[PDB]
Amino acid sequence: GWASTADPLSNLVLTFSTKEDAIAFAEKNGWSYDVEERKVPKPKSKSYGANFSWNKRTRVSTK
Amino acid sequence: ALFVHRDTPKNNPETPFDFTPENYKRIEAIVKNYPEGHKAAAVLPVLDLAQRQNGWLPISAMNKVAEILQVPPMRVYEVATFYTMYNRKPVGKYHIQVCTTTPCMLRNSDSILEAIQKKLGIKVGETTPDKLFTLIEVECLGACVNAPMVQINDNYYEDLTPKDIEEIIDELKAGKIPKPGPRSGRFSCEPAGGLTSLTEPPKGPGFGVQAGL
Amino acid sequence: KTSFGSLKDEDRIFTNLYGRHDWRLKGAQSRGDWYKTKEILLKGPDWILGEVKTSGLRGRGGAGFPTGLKWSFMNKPSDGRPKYLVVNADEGEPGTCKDREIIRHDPHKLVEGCLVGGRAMGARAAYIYIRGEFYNEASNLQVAIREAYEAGLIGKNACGSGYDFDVFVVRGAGAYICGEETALIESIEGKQGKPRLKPPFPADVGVFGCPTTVANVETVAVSPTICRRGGAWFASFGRERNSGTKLFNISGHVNNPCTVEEEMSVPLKELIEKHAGGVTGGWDNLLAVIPGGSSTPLIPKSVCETVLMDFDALIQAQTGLGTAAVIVMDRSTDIVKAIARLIEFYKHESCGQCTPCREGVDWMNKVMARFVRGDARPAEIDSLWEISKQIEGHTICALGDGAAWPVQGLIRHFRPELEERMQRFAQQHQ
Ligand SMILES: NC(=O)C1=CN([C@@H]2O[C@H](COP(=O)(O)OP(=O)(O)OC[C@H]3O[C@@H](n4cnc5c(N)ncnc54)[C@H](O)[C@@H]3O)[C@@H](O)[C@H]2O)C=CC1
Ligand SMILES: Cc1cc2nc3c(=O)[nH]c(=O)nc-3n(C[C@H](O)[C@H](O)[C@H](O)COP(=O)(O)O)c2cc1C
Ligand code: SF4
Ligand code: FES
Repeated sequence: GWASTADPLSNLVLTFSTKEDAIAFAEKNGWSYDVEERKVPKPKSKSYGANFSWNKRTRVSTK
Repeated sequence: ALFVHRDTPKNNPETPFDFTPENYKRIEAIVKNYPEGHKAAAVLPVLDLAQRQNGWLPISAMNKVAEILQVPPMRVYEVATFYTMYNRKPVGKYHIQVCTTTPCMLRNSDSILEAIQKKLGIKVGETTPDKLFTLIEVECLGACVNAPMVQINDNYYEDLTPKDIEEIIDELKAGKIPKPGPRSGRFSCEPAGGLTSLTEPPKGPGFGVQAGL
Repeated sequence: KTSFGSLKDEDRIFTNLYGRHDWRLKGAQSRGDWYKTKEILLKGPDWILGEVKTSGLRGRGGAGFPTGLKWSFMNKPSDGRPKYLVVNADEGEPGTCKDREIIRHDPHKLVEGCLVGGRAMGARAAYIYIRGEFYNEASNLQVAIREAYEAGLIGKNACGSGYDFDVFVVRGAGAYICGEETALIESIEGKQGKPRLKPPFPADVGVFGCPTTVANVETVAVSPTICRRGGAWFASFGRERNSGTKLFNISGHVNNPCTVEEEMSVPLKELIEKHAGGVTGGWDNLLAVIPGGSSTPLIPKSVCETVLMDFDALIQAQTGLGTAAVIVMDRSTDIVKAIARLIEFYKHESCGQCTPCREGVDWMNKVMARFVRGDARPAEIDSLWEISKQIEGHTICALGDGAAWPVQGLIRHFRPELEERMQRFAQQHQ
């Protein structure tokens, strides 16, 4: 019961610096491609004093 | 010395416990003592009050304090486990605490301890068969200039000798409450060999007040 | 002035320190308390802070911050939130019991200091955090506060001023780390006594989120005498930037351990030989002196002879003044055992929030136990020093520095004794 496979391209992972060269390489070899945009996290607003508020719900219960 | 509770027959959440109405009035005064919206600040004193109703804290005063103050019970657990004042095990009627920090260890608190084991026959953290005394070892209690010193319940006994603390033990065994003060020739904190200062009379009001006050 | 010490009895602020007079209102007012306090409340917070700044009074908690700047940090308009003044009376530091005598014998001076400090920064009310084990002192303070409330001194229209004031007492639960101002603020709010990070400073965000100023007992009780006697009178004592009078607790292997008021720049040897009776076995029987309790490193006899007990000279002597608690060890003391007991006290009293103290204090306890048993190598010792350098300066609060300092002082001043002990153990047992 080893993992017997038939796909020769099952372990092909390529690394590109940005999106445009990856798209150019995908269309250069005729491979139909699906492209997903990168998801940059939103820069949060972290405040240490918010745990010690006076009239807000952000008062922590334990520390 | 454990920080996890196991469901014992003596100490269970189903153990009957309730505040007395005078304790409820004191609890309401403590609640009114604090600003509105911050009743959790009354977690520390009110739970202390519960100890003064029992002498030890089972896990029913924790849930009760959570119930009146509308706080989660785990905050009450954190408060009762972080501090060493709360007796989470059933201690005796008299709670002897001997200080053994460096200003007290320098003035031979070990003789006082060895007197306690040689008189009562229990180890540190061990209880008497009649559950009258419990001996534990504590840190500094702020009586360093009166070293050596012990405390019992809320009373301080300072400048003690092994014979003196043995006599204190016999007087407690008779039921009488001793005098919570230093037992040497000094009264509170003055030098034993006379007064170094403060022998002149106080000068009263208006001594050298600045002009234009 | 050149030679200091020998404070006059009429210039001692804390009269009835030994409990030789009445501690109630009648005994308090017959010694000079509560005199012209209405004029103090009327003259303005700016005038009160100017009189504090002229006195040169520094923080008596143990850090020596200037009290004028810290009290002037609150001179800002209100932002819809109240302001609070909290008086620290935890007294968990070994060697120091001066504030216990202040509370037990002169509570009305503390109450007047609370009122003057609360008016000085526009504080709505005052809280006093007392130790849980100080039940009788707390009861005496409650009696004094009740007698002040009943006489119209504080409460609605406090002292006939129109500025109301409330004084509260909150009892602790037996923790040394609760003496730190941010851990004290957290412990008032019902949370565990774990310190916060600065910023936000307590002057901006403190207890209940309101602006909060935390001050020591004696630096509060001195303030009415500062405001009545004058700035120049309080600034005359001691050297420059070290002005005032201090309560010194002398204890250890001394004939008469005591608490005595003195001028700031008194020499250590003169203070011991005058107000305490000297070290047992003579002055040459002295081995080591801890100048201000557990938060400062010890000093040997070669430097203790000509040292001055203020902030700057003791800082120059690679130690700290701290709480002004002179612990004395003579030549018949295993000082390795004393430092081991001190480190074990720090191990039993540590809040455990931030990891360098939480791990390194127990590491130091194990190393000190091995040193006491002598089961150690010389090359370990310098490593221990490096461990201290990984605690000092990487902690949330200053308990880590107060744990690293006595071990550093012990190593620096008594390394040959440690090497002799480990060499003797290696020679004997192997
Ligand atoms: N009195 C006692 O029983 C004990 C005293 N200590 C002493 O306590 C000291 C450590 O405590 P800390 O007060 O944290 O020392 P220190 O580093 O913080 O600061 C002194 C005071 O100045 C204030 N401060 C400084 N810069 C400020 C700024 N920019 N804005 C607002 N406030 C500012 C702090 O809030 C604090 O109240 C040590 O010197 C130690 O020896 C230690 C143990 C026990
Ligand atoms: C671990 C630790 C414990 C402290 N314990 C006390 C204490 O028991 N009493 C006290 O007045 N200050 C204590 N302090 C100092 C306080 O942080 C602060 O300096 C004091 O409340 C007021 O300082 P001040 O004299 O400048 O007003 C402690 C500091 C630390 C780091
Ligand atoms: S240094 Fe120790 S006592 Fe201070 S905050 Fe960190 S863990 Fe707590
Ligand atoms: S060292 Fe024992 S009371 Fe302080």
